[PDB]
Amino acid sequence: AKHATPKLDQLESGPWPSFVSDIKQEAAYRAANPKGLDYQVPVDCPEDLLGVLELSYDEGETHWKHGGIVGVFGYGGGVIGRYCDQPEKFPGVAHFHTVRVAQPSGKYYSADYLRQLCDIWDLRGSGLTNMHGSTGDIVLLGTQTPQLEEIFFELTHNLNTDLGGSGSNLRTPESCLGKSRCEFACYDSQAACYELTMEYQDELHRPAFPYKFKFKFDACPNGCVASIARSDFSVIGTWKDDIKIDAEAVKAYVAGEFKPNAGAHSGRDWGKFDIEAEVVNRCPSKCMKWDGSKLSIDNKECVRCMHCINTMPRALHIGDERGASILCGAKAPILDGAQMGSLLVPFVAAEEPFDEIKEVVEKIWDWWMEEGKNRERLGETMKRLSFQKLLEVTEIAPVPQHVKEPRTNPYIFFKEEEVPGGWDRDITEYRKRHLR
Amino acid sequence: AKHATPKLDQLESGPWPSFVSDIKQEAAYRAANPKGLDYQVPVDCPEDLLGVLELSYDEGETHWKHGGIVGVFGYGGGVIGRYCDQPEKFPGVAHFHTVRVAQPSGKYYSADYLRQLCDIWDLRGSGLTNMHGSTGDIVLLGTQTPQLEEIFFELTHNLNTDLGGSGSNLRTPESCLGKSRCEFACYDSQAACYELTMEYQDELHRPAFPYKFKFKFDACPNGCVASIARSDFSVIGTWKDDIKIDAEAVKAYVAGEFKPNAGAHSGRDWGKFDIEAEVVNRCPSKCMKWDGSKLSIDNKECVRCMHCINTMPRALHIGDERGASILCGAKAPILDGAQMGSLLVPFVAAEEPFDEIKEVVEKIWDWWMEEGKNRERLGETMKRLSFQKLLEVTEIAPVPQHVKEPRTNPYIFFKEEEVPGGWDRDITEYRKRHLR
Amino acid sequence: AFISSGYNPEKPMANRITDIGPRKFDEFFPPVIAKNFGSWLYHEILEPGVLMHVAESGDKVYTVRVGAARLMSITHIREMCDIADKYCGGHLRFTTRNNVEFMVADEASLKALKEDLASRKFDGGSLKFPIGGTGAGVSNIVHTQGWVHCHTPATDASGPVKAIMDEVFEDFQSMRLPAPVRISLACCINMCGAVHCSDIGVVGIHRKPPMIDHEWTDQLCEIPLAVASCPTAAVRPTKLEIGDKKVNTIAIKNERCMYCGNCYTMCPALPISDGEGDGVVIMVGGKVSNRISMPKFSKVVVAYIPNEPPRWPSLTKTIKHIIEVYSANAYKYERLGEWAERIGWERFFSLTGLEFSHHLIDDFRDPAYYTWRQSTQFKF
Amino acid sequence: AFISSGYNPEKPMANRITDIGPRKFDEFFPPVIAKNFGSWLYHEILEPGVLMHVAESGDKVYTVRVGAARLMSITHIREMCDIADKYCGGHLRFTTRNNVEFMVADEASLKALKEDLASRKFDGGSLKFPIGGTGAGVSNIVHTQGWVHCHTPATDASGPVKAIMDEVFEDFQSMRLPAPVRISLACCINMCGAVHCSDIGVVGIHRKPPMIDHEWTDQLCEIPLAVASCPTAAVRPTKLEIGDKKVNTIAIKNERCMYCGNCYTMCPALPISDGEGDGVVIMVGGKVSNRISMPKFSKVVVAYIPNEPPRWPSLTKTIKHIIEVYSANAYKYERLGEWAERIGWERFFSLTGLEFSHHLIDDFRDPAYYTWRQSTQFKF
Amino acid sequence: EVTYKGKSFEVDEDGFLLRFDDWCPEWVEYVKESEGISDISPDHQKIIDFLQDYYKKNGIAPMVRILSKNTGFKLKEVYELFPSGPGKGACKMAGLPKPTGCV
Amino acid sequence: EVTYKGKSFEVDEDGFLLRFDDWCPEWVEYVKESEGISDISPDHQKIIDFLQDYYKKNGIAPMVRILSKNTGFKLKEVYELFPSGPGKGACKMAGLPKPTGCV
Ligand code: SRM
Ligand code: SRM
Ligand SMILES: C[C@@]1(CC(=O)O)/C2=C/C3N/C(=C\C4=N[C@@H](C[C@H]5N=C(/C=C(\N2)[C@H]1CCC(=O)O)[C@@H](CC(=O)O)[C@@H]5CCC(=O)O)C(CCC(=O)O)=C4CC(=O)O)[C@@](C)(CC(=O)O)[C@@H]3CCC(=O)O
Ligand code: SF4
Ligand code: SF4
Ligand SMILES: O=S([O-])[O-]
Repeated sequence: AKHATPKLDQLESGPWPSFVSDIKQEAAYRAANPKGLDYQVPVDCPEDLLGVLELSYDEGETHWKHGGIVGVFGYGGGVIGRYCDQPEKFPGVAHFHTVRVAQPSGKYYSADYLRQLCDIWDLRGSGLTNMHGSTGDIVLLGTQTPQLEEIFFELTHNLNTDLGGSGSNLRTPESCLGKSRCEFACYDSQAACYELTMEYQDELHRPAFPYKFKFKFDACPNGCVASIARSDFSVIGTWKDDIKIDAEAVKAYVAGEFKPNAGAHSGRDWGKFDIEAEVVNRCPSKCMKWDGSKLSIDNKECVRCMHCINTMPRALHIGDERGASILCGAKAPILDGAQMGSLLVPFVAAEEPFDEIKEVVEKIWDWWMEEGKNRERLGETMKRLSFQKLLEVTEIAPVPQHVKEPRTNPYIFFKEEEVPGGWDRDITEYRKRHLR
Repeated sequence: AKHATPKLDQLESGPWPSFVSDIKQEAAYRAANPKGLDYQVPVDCPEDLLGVLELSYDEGETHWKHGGIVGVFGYGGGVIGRYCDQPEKFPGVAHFHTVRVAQPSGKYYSADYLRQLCDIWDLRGSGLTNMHGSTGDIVLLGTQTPQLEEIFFELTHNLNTDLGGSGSNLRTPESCLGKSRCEFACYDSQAACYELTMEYQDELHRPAFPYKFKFKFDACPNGCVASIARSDFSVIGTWKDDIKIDAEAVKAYVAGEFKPNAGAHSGRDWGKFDIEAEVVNRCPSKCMKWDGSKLSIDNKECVRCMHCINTMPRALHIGDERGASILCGAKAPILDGAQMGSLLVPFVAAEEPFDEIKEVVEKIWDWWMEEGKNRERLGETMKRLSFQKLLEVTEIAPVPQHVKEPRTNPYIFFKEEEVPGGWDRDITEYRKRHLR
Repeated sequence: AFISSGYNPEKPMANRITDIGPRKFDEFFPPVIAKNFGSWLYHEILEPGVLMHVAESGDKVYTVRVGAARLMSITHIREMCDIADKYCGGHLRFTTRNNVEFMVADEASLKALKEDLASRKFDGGSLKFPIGGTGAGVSNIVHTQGWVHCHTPATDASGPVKAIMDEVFEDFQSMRLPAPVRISLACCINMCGAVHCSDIGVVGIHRKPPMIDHEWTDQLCEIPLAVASCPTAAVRPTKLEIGDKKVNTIAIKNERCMYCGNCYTMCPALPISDGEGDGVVIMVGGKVSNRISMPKFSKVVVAYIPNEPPRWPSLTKTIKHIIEVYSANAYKYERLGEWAERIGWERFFSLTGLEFSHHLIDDFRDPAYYTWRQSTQFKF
Repeated sequence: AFISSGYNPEKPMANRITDIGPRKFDEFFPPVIAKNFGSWLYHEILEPGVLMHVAESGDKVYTVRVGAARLMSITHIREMCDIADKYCGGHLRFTTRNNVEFMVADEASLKALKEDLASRKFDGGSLKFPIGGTGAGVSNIVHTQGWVHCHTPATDASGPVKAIMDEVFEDFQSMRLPAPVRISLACCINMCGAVHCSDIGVVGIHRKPPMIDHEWTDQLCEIPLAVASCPTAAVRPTKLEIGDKKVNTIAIKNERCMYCGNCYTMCPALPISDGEGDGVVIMVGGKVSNRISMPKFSKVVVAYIPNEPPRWPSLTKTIKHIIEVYSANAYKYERLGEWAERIGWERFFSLTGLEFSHHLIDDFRDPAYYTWRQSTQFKF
Repeated sequence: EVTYKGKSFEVDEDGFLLRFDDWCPEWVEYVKESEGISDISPDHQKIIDFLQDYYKKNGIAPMVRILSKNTGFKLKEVYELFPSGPGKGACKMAGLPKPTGCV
Repeated sequence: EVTYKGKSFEVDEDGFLLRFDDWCPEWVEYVKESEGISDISPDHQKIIDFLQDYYKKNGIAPMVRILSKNTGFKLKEVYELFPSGPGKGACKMAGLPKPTGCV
């Protein structure tokens, strides 16, 4: 159907690319149908979406009914069903399911691959997408339940592409671009991501967990996929040895030949590069030295924050002894408060086929799958059962880096087998030396 | 009785004044009784104490029975009863009650006053004391219940001195030495302490609270009575205007004529005074400047930490617009974790008769006395009912300094009045635009 | 007119392909990328939206980053595919903030690519492929579904994001800030995305407890799940009489409810959305990088801004002002969170002029205490 | 040999004086103090234990600070009264750390006062009035009752304090540290005193759950109070049969008990002390001043050190070593807590050589999470 | 909403019963084909029975690990019986409330 | 332990009954003098009765504010009746367990 959209129309002005203008063009393309396609879902689907959106803007309230349970045989998740709460008013979106499609790690595509995908969605979908979902999935926005099995068939048989994850399972993993186009990459984050994605296909497609679980891979501490904030199991690249220093290169920075932070601050006049004020004095560890001609680093006190490297990428490089840290338990607020990943393993080998990493994941799942409460994120299980329990099930000995600071409270639990005499004591014996 | 004390005897050696040697001397003095006193409690009382202590050292366990409820008519607290768990083995300490005696704020005494006190304790006590208890009270260590009323009579009639507090009441308040002997004092902490002590005599002697409550007065942020850590109601002195800078005096520090921190670090060679490195660069606010000849301070950014003043007490002084901050809720771990005082009132007038301060105390008590749970410290009531509730009952508007940082979680409560339409909504109205 | 794809509904499990995952990550790499994989030496930001990476071989790759609405048509995807075929050998990339990157191996291709991209516009006048999102500026906004697809939002996503980007646009195309400023938005406290760890986060909030559909409580929901879904234990099972009929339902202690909406996520009979009640909060000071300081969570600084579709003027005005004062005050490389913490949150409030209300003081459990001020160190 | 004080037990409320409080604070001021009250300009630390204050009038007061065991006889008090009468016009003072201060108004009196004090000794050989406790050193130890008077301790106070002061004595008489080091001690987790906010804190701990005197539980205790006294909710009411007799008693979930001993404080039927189980923990890094950094809580760094009366060698050795490495590493004015935080707790552990055990990781409620490490920023 | 062999069933867009009480053995026969099932074996019935027992007793659907443990059917086996899974398949056919949350 | 008018009472060093059940009206008469009371008025009995009722019903002694509210006797009044206070005085005479904690 065609509706008036006076509010949405105002979002067609301004510089930023307009989703409204784009939705309108897709609506116009379908109406024209220059390919004579036999549209499997209402041709006016995108127009009806705009109709519902305008209504929501008018009333300031969503018009999608609560939840929805649709899917594809053999899988437990991958499709987010959704139904309009006024299906007669907007029949084009009475069924508006979203299909999550597995994407390549780092999202490098070919025009041909994308065209085939679009061809599939053109005929059986609304023509609208999300590139990409916050978890990394390709999102096909809006279709009807009868098309679900048809799309899956075409995806697997023609596109040779699977569905992504949803529900209480292993969601679609994602990584930073890593070694593909960055000098800071400590390990192949894309390969780790793809490898683990393939390794745990069963856990991803068939929910067997107490709740959702995510993997994210960052090739350095800069955190370009934000694994420390948005994955239950975060793998962040690092090095164990010294930062590489190119003496001539640093002089070139000092001389003003090389731009600070690769020119990231070219929009303003920050004055001339001051290595002492901009890097030496900004080092959190205060482990750097500049004697007027040479810059040195007390590596044993370096926390590998990346600042010096980010500032002088031509002069300073990551070490040669590379690997990664494993941090656990990041999650959004619900229920007990927001969490970021807490350091579990300071340094782990991070080379294909990444068995050391897999081993940790599996030891964690073995525990959490059985002990985690219903709808309890790993981070919350850690809070409830303790960081000590996580260390025990992963067979990792306690280390000072597991903590930002030791405990303040004296409510210390001891293992019975460690206290002389155990916990079984006789009061009548005690009562012999300490009368009531 | 006379016992063997081979373990305690080893604590008579070494430089530090020995409590054992002192207890022995008091034992010897009583045995000699050069004054022909008619000892109201066992002459060997102190020897028996040493006997019990040696036993405890042998077994590594206390030999005092649980609790004890003794006192003086008209009062609900002030005396800490205690009974030995082996009264027949150590009859001298079968009854070993402690009497808490109100001390002068800042603990300035006269030899005559102390003499009279000792005379009282000599005849009716063990001859042992604690100068002073952690709360500030004079402690008379060890006597028998029949002596309690006798001591009180002598204390009130002869010494003109009252008992201190104990139980779920207002404990003995204490202050730093303040104006008596310190150039940092922003207000008369001793007078505030004495004034409030007298104001609330009833609350101190007759427990009417859900739990204990303490007042402590520090005349500046250095916290010489540790009010921020050891009082539920902490009053810390401060100034509102600029720090006073004596230009010639600072030159004298720079010249090396005046000693840094009044010579607090004379035991080691720290080199020559470096005003830039030692004070300018140590300022937490980084609000100071040293141009090679003159030191300046951006007072609006000064957090009044006292560092510059502590370092150059001859050159830098507190402001002229003096008062104090009120912080609430400090307490030891039990039950919910240790707390320090949280800022409630940034600046309050602090001059006799201190009515502004009293007003806050009373608004707090009105609330906590009724809403506080049994055995719940104010700090815990704050955690349970919220800092917002404390602000409301004290009639203090929310201010950014009430917080070290705003909340991270979005679990925000709104007052129904603040929200259009209130909270009473009809589902059938909603159901009109959003079908099931 | 149904068109089968070869799928046999009669034999659903026949010819069923499963567990194939996505296409291998390196499958669509541009030749220069594949050849120089893991051998990069350094990079340069030639200008806003343009990067250059130099490999050990001496090979170079030029990247042109372009803004995008995230929610997009296959028509738009096809246009990008055309552009990719024309200048990039058919290759392209999407970033972790949903911007698009086009890469070339020479300067002449780079010049033609950029001029083309910069010229394209939608009929309505908006730029189709604005170049930028690099270095110390404001890149794309990580966002969610809003009223386009979700049942639990308290605001929209696409609308507000467009409204915000229009307002801070100049910062998408320039690098004039002390450090990059990340803006994220989520339609509800589920905070899908990155709002809780961004320099500036916008989150949809409710201000009224949920309504209770008593007739359907015990029918549509698993009551114990709803009870266990409340962070404040405001939800409890109860019995209510209705037309000579007693039913098992739910009771909510309004005074203990902070409208998180989690009980509705679990139970369809607990609708919570409200046009006038719903709004947005603004959180600032988060960061995910370990650069200089450790990562930080964003903090609530504005308790409530009403929804004002379709442009959300109050929201946008406020965001722009925050960026302005941060930019005028922070040190180079200093993230918004680091700046606010260094100067003290009380100075952040006075400089920004933002009102400090009772809402901003944490009152959630034991951790709340640690957000209060246990010191006399504070600025007037 | 009863001797009445005039108190009439038959008429208890007759002649009863109450609510008089202490003697007014300024009553016993030395003349120089009273005259110059609130008019001080500056002060100097002439040497360890000696101070000088200069008033606006030009008047001067000299202070001699002397160590004291806190637990003292009236004989010792009388001796100090003699000394006060001889040099100070009968005036003296006690500090907030239980040291004693003698004040004079001239240099000659000061010289005679010090020489006298420094010469006095107990028969056993210990110094009666050691001078010191000023500036950047180790002053008196704030402590508790221990086995001298309390029923809930897990260690002694007077003994360990004497043993510690003997070990760090040189630091009581000199000012060689980067900043003053405060040592406090408490016999149980009630932490009476200042252990939780000191540079170095020693606290007595238990390692076994309490025993239950079932015959007396319901007789001597208010069971609901005991239930409400457990921070971990390990305590619960129960019924137990005993010799054909069922009784109302208490049950403790051993696996949920962390031996805080609070239930014993409330219920005499829950004794907890144990000779071999009991020991001490060491906490470091606290501070109450607002100087430079905000006040800090001390943190547990040693989970358990056994009681070794009468000298507690392990305890003292460990304390001395901690002071040694702090002194050799911290910057001037840098408190122990500031130092440990600046270098990272992992570097504090490696430099001190202290073992890091599972006990040290906070596991108490929601706040525990915030003590863990949410960053890749760490030293190997 | 939906009719079968003279029986009327009130259902939602997803094909789930609005009321557990409205469930009958005939509902199973009507739904099966839509859930990739032709014949209801004893293993199917065992799973259905368990869900119903657990729900009647607990007011909640059992967790997957609980279904597997009590039923003896590993997850793989469960999917062989119910192609769409324990939620969309077994819960729907058993008449339990539709699974909620972020599915 | 202690005898009065021919009967015996088991008590502690503080003079508190070891067992609430061992209490009788005679215990009140025996203890009063030691607690600065010569005659047990109706106001005394009211306070004693309340403590006993509260204890039998709750298993705990009431908080001071609760004693005052239910009794109508302000703290000052309570101390006039029981010189040593509601704890050492009224609780002892009422037969409740000895007050514990840091008293
Ligand atoms: C449920 C729903 N979400 Fe979603 N969600 C997407 C991604 C996120 C992320 C970021 C990330 O994965 O990188 C977070 C924060 C990190 C975290 O995992 O906690 C996130 C949060 C949640 C929560 C809170 C979880 C918790 O507190 O522990 C829930 C509630 C719950 O689990 O019950 C929740 N989410 N989410 C992203 C996925 C797209 C993809 O596959 O790549 C979104 C589609 C947002 C986007 O537009 O990018 C997304 C949205 C949703 C809701 C579905 C939206 C739709 O209509 O399709 C959903 C499923 C709400 C619901 O159905 O109840
Ligand atoms: C009970 C007992 N305390 Fe005591 N206590 C003294 C002083 C302190 C202070 C420091 C101060 O007042 O400056 C604290 C910490 C700050 C605070 O108030 O929390 C302290 C703690 C406690 C607690 C924990 C309270 C909580 O966690 O909220 C209790 C347990 C409870 O309340 O049930 C407790 N204390 N205390 C000091 C007073 C002397 C004076 O009047 O000046 C001590 C005598 C220590 C000293 O030697 O200086 C002292 C000791 C005690 C125990 C009595 C000791 C005795 O035998 O006389 C007592 C009463 C334990 C008990 O009877 O159950
Ligand atoms: C394309 C990206 C990767 C991908 O797609 O796989 C990408 C590329 C590059 N990153 C690089 C530098 C570093 N990155 C950030 C970190 C942030 N970067 C991510 C995003 C991305 N980075 C994607 C692009 C997103 C977009 O469209 O704009 C974030 C994830 C997020 O926001 O949600 C994330 C965390 C943000 C946070 O801390 O809160 C960081 C620390 C910043 C600081 O603290 O000061 C610097 C250090 C610095 O700037 O000097 C370069 C220089 C690495 C290289 O080639 O040598 C690349 C070029 C950078 C550029 O263009 O200016
Ligand atoms: S996380 Fe590090 S390695 Fe990965 S793209 Fe970002 S800067 Fe490069
Ligand atoms: S708190 Fe301040 S004013 Fe009081 S004695 Fe200490 S340093 Fe002086
Ligand atoms: O005496 S303690 O309770 O402060």
